[PDB]
Amino acid sequence: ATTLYLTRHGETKWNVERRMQGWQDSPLTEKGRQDAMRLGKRLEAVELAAIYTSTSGRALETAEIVRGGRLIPIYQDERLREIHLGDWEGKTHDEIRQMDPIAFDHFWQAPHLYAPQRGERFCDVQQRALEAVQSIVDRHEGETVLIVTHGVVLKTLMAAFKDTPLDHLWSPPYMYGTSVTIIEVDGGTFHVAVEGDVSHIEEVKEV
Repeated sequence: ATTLYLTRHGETKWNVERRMQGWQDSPLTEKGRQDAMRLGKRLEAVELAAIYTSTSGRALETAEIVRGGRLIPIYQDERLREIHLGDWEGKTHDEIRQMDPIAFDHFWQAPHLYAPQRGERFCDVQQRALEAVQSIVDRHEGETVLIVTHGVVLKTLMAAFKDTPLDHLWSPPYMYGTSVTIIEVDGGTFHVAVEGDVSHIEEVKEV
């Protein structure tokens, strides 16, 4: 019996510039911080026992804003990091299309076919993300917690819960920054109660 709130890091500078981050990072924009604060207000009534985040700067920064001074510990776990994108990190979509067009097409169109020389495949991410989630549940029986992570991680997790194949990884809804997803874990089963809700966000950008 555990309730899991899942969200994505707020808008960063590279998000705006359409630059892939991966394990690299960039600071939250003004909009990002605003959205993260809007989320913190939305959860002010929710009794969070803890907050888990990836070790990425943007994830941690989002988590601090949401906590907003409240007495809640923040734990960092590498298994919650966004997918490792090697050579693509720091580069724009056009720059990447110039480098490896086929792999780039697969990334977005045929996830199951994505197989880089340097970097993780979607299945590597799904496996470590699910382990982290299970470890969190194991430590919070009867409690409610918040998990601040990333886009691909969130998508691999929804795919696992909804029992869908990775080839359909990029299925709707789009996981916007600071969006709210709620998972109810009961009887050893993950039930998706809410997915990608953005009721608290003013201007929604597909970034």
